[PDB]
Amino acid sequence: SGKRKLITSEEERSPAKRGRKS
Amino acid sequence: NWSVEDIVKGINSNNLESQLQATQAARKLLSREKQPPIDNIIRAGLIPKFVSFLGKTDCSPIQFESAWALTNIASGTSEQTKAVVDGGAIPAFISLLASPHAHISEQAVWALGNIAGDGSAFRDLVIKHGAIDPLLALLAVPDLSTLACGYLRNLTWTLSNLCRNKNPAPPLDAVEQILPTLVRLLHHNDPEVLADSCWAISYLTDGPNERIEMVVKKGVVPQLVKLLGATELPIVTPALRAIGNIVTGTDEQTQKVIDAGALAVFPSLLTNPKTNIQKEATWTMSNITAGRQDQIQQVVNHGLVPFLVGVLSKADFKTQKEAAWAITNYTSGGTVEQIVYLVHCGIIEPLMNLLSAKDTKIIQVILDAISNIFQAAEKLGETEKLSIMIEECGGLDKIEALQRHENESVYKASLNLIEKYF
Repeated sequence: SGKRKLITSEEERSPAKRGRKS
Repeated sequence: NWSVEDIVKGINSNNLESQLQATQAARKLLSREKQPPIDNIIRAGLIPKFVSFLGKTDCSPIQFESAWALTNIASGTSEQTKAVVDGGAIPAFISLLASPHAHISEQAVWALGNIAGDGSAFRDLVIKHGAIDPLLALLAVPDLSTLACGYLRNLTWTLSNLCRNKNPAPPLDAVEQILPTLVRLLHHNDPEVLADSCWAISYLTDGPNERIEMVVKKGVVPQLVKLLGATELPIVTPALRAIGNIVTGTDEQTQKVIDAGALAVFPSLLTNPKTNIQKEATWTMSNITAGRQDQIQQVVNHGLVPFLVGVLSKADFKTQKEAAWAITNYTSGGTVEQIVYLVHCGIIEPLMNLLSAKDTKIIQVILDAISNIFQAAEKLGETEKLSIMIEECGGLDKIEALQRHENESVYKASLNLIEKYF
């Protein structure tokens, strides 16, 4: 009791996808 | 750039060199910054041809150009990533992990990272096609320093996507398989590798206590605590996330964090100029003050109660709300002497000031803390002294006003307080 997990959204996590630009 | 129509004519030519030139043209179109025409390329039917070029072992240039083109289609929306998977790309990329050409195996790592990063179903499908063994085999070197920096960064990020997402979490056997390699990456000296290793650990610890235990048993907490003190914000953010996740677990899991020295870094975290760092450090503190009385005492001993008073006094409102939770947890679990100490550090005035908030949940949290502090005061016979303090810094005014508050728990707890002590 008392512990509170943090619910994150995608914006609060590293990016899940990356395009290669060069 | 070429037009999509000309790329189609080259790719449909049945001349491998014409096909190479047109695939390269597509790669360049897809590599442009403003709105690459991913959907036009999909609608033109090119994905199955790109996937067949991944198998042309005698033409490593067309393997590389198609791998890069498909990486960038898979970096798009879920529907775009699906088109790549539906073309058969997962087993074709896994085969390329074995390529003798480092730049091709690297592009295959990157493409699989985008597919797995789409969500738990594609992450799990990449695992079912057997990606983990060949991915880990690329890192089976005595010293990571012998690998190229860009190559290692891409592998670390791709492994972090195999750790990412919930409902479901990644397969337990896959996590157990990756963790030893992840722990090596967490001890590497490159800032980007360290940041993505911390993110992966933060995803593995975002879940039930059994998942936290798998990570803690690998002995990573001391290295996380060291990364908490890094100068690079991109490292501190995920290291703090992971430590914060770990202290949502059992009391024993929280004790590993304290034992490794984490609380000595909190004076700086709780005053960090990045709002989100202060917020998550205060959230972490609140889960520590929800711990055992000996863990509350370690918070006291490290001098952190004045820092909680400070964040309660002045911070972003979301941080103040985590500080309120930390206070209510502290007063719910703490000894009478610990609660006396909290009042002597000055908690009452900033608590009372926050009762003007237009947030029902923080009011409930603060009224809980006031009641916990009164209950401590009754064991000392000093409830009268507490009422005076609360009146003198304006709290009675607001507590009385809250009797007229719309929310039920608010006016109920409020009325009780005045009836019993005022």
